[PDB]
Amino acid sequence: DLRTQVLDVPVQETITKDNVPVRVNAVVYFRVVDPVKAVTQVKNYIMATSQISQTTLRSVIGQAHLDELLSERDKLNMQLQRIIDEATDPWGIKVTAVEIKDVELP
Amino acid sequence: DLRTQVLDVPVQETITKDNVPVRVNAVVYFRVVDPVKAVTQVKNYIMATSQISQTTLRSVIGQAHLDELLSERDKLNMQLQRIIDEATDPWGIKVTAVEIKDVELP
Ligand code: NA
Ligand code: NA
Repeated sequence: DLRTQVLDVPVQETITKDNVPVRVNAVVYFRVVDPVKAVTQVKNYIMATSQISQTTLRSVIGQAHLDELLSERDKLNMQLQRIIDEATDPWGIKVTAVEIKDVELP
Repeated sequence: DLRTQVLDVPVQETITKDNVPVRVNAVVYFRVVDPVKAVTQVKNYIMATSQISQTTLRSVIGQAHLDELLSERDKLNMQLQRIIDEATDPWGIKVTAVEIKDVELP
């Protein structure tokens, strides 16, 4: 938990598959595990992790039905965690978990 | 617009009719129109208007399907405006409009 850092993914405004406008944010739980890769492979591993979290969130939710936002939160969180983890690995970072927090309907 | 005061209705956590948890807030647009009633009929006409806005919001949304939150926002706003206006009248206040702002799904 000590080296497990909390990242607040800035809010993402997109539309679901079934044409529903959603404002979504999330917390990323990530650990620095290869210092040499974190410091060599990218300029800034925090904001590198932030950027790809925002791009991924936008896409995963764009690719989602509203009913999945209601019923299948856990499944969506696993998709976010899978993808962001794959992304952060070249930078020596493990993503422990991803949790969608708020979901606003404007 | 000068005497039309903006009131931020504090967030209301409830469930829709079709069993959906919702966090909802709104702006109330209200005008003081009978000063004698505003000052006689109640201790504090702002917080009187706030309280009844929160109670009403909770009920109108409890009495709503999620699909009405998506599709029929305007209709829900008219219900809120009708009811809160009726409520504020004994206190010499006209409610110009009510607009649900944010709708969070926890
Ligand atoms: Na990773
Ligand atoms: Na009124």
